[PDB]
Parts: sequence; structure tokens; C-alpha cells
Amino acid sequence: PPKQAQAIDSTHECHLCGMLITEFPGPKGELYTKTSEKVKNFCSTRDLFSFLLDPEYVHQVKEVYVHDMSLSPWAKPNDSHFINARLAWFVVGSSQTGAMGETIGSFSVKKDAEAFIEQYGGKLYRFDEITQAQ
Ligand SMILES: [Cu+]
Ligand SMILES: [Zn+2]
Repeated sequence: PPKQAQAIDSTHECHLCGMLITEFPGPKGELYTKTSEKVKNFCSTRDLFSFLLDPEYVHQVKEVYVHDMSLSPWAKPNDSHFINARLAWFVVGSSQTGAMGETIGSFSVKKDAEAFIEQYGGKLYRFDEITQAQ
């Protein structure tokens, strides 16, 4: 039984960097580790990937969720539309920023990610192709 994404409220702080999450724009992230039933919330897809690619945690991470920017506006992502990050399309290197500056756009629809790149630049990636280089 997969653990489910949860709403992010105004008091939630990023698991990596401690900043308040919902003040800032850009897709946010959540994930669970095998060891804890409490979801870990992140201020940005940037910090989500930084955490889950860290060798200390890479094997502990099970469920990973990101806002679907096919459905939610960039400035105010909506917690009703979390998608499975492992099946999403990602845009790295666009001009659009999140809570930590540069960030990773996340979409359910490949053509939406491609149109995003047409507008704002960047490159298209699947979950597995995102490494510590990016
Ligand atoms: Cu931050
Ligand atoms: Zn953060």
C-alpha cells in the first residue's frame, strides 16, 4: 500500500533547507523514507532531488511526489495535483525559478513539458535520467 501525498500547509518547512514551503513559487515535492511514516516536504523539486540522490538516503526513499505543472500554475501549485515523480517529465535548465533559484519543472504530459521548454528553455528528462550532474 503506497503512502499517499499530503497537503502542505503554511507552517511546513523544507526537509532539506528549512525554509517555509508554501510562500514560494514552483513545483514542490514530497517523499517517504522506508524508516518513517511521516512525509518529508520540500520547498522545490531542486531540494527534493538533492535529498533523494544523496548516498545517505538513496536507498531509503520509496514514494516520491511532485506537483503536476500541467494542471497547476507555477506561482501557486495546488496540493490536489501531486503526481508520481517516477513517471513524470522534468525540465532542467529553464529560466523559471523556484524557492531555491533554478529548479526542475515537473509535468504529467510530455507535450506540456516540451511547450514549457519552447517558452523558457531547458532540457527534457525522465526521473531516472536526473543525476547529481543536473
Ligand atoms: Cu530553501
Ligand atoms: Zn528547500
